[PDB]
Amino acid sequence: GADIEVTTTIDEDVDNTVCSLREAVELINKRNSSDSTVVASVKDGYHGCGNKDASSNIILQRDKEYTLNSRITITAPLTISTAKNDSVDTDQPGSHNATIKMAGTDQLFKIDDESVEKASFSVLLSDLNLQGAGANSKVLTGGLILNHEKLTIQNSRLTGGYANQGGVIYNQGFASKSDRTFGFVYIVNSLIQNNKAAQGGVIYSEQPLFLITQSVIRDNEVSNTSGSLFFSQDSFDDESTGEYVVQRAIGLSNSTVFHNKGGFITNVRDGMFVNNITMIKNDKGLFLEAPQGNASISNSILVGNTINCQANSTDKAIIQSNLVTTECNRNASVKVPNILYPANQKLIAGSTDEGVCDVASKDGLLCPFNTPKDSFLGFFKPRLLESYNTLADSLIINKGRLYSDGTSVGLASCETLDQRGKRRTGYDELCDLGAIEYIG
Amino acid sequence: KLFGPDPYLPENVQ
Repeated sequence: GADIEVTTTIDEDVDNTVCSLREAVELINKRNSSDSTVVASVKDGYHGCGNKDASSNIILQRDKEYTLNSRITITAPLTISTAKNDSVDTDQPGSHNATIKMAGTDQLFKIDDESVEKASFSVLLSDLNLQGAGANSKVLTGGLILNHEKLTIQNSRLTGGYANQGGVIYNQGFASKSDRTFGFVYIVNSLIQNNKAAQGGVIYSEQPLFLITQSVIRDNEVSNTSGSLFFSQDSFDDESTGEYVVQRAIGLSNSTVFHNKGGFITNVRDGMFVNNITMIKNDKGLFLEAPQGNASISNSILVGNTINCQANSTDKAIIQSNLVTTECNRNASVKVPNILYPANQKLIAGSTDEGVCDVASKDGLLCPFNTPKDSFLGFFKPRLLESYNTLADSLIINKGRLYSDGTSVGLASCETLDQRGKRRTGYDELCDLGAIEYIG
Repeated sequence: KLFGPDPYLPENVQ
């Protein structure tokens, strides 16, 4: 039909009338091949997979678990998503997503054109459950995906990513030179859970080439206590890192990060940004190594961790308008200061970090983590502890604001949306610290 | 606006 519709849940490569996920990808690979003998071999489909429109969209059915016995190499631009039409669409979002699970010890995908100079293509993975080999993983690099192209993952679950480097994704590629073959990873509205690596617990990127937004990062580990979940191997060769940070294209935003183990969450280099995240109840938080001063951490909650922040002796990262302890207040601007966390201030309004919220508790900034029925990702809900006359003394609510200044002040500007996609400054002029805008 | 055009990446990344 219009799209390539997979008609089986088993990993097959047999010429017949049933189309598998592997044969669907290989159809798009052979279609984009340079050998006309290969392109002509798929002029009428491949081993059961086909579509009249001849686009590169692979459709998986809802609530189906698709099994892979080994990785699949993607060498052409394509999309893999779950069926859209409900065929009554009032269920919990994220449910009815197709599942791509590993039946052996290998990774799920490798995304690379296998050639030099050939500019990077694009790949979209939407509304999927990517489940790796977990403790059975023999993957060295990229427990779920080994990426060398421009990859965009949305509305997905990323679990089971076990490797030595890059639990979920090993992002390969260098961007500082004239090489456009780099890999970029953009993850939005997703759940990163139960992933482990010796370095790069979630993403191992050779350069700061990732952007995580509106996502939830929980229960992940990097075994090296000096490593990070979102690791950047090398830094940019002064490729105007100040230009990289004003665009806010590399880093973490509108994301809840908690219950992660081992090393830091990420190593902040020049060109990266952190805005409107809630980073609580982790082993280690942010490691700061921005020698040129072209990095911004703003509007975030950076408390409740065993080590909230740690810095290299030559770091000049800008920390503005955050709820931090003393060790993360690098003061930065006087016009955009940070909000220091009061000693002995209760953080969670409950007996656990996840569960029911003591809605009668006069103290406690955040409710315990909870996933609402109308949403796919949970969060720590902010609570109003101050009166209207004393709202200026609140540690979270109405403490951020849009600046649009162009200098260091603009780096502390609010995010337009929050983790749930709600507009922070649509109906007002201020925003609330953390990943969630206070709505009630 | 940064790493090149793309159908799925955000504008500030492009």
